[PDB]
This record gives sequence, C-alpha cells and structure tokens, in this order.
Amino acid sequence: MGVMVIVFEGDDLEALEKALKEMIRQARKFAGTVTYTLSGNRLVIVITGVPEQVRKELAKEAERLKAEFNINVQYQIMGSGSGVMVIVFEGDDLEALEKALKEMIRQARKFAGTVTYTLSGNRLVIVITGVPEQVRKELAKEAERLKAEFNINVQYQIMTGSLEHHHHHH
Repeated sequence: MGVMVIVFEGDDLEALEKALKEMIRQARKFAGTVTYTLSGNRLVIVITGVPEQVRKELAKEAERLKAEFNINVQYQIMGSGSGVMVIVFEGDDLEALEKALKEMIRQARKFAGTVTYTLSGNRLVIVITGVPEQVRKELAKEAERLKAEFNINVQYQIMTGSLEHHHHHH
C-alpha cells in the first residue's frame, strides 16, 4: 500500500475547516481512511487505504481546494511505516523564515529525507518524510537552533507507525 500526507495552512480557520470537510468527503468516497489534526493554523490530513490512481486524484483535489478556499497546501505520497515530521515556523520577518527554509532543506537532503513546504507572509510549514527517529532528532536540533537564532516560534507534529507526537515550547 501507500500513504498520503496533505497539509493545509491559512489565517482563516473557517476556510481551513471547509477544506478539511471536502477533503474528507473526497477521501472517503474512494473508501480511503482519514486521520486529521488541526492545531494553530495548520491542518494535517493523512489518508490510507487507496490505490495509486486515487492518490493522484486526491492530489488534484488538494490543488483544487487551494483555489476554492484560498489556502496554502502541500502533499506527499510515501510508504507505509515511513516516518513523517511536520515543522511549523512563525515570525514577522519573512527573510528569517526563508533562511530557516534553506537550512532545513539542507539538513533534510543530508539525511535523504523527502521535503515539501508552504510559505506565506508569516508562516512556514515544512513536511519531511522518510525520516527515522535518529534523523528526526537531528532535524529538531536544527529547528531549535533556527528558533534561537531568529526568534521565531516552532511547532512540531511527528507520525511514526502507530504514534502521533505534538510539541510546542515552554
């Protein structure tokens, strides 16, 4: 089988939740099983139980919802049992978010993690798949370094096998 991770981001919660409902409806129409979490202004949806051709259709639907609800979206198709990490950076200085993006990408590539991202005027959402525990630890170390270095908030969501882990500072 295969797994699909879709992440929506936006300043309008109502818009994000309309997108969630439609994405859920579409996924279930294909008999896919959905898992989802809305935290802050990020919406993470995981879909299992659907064949390759359907995943492509859902990719199209994800793109359609971006234009339908004016939200940012990214997605990755990966293997079952593969580790995934979602890192959210927030800040008033966009140039600081871009530096963080470049650094996180450099790190993901070093560890052969597959990365996608969405960047708005004040929020950066990075998704890295194919990353085992040891690698996620290093990526988190880099995020914390960027956090300290630029004074930007960082949130994390990790999914591994049967575990979902959420973390915010304090």
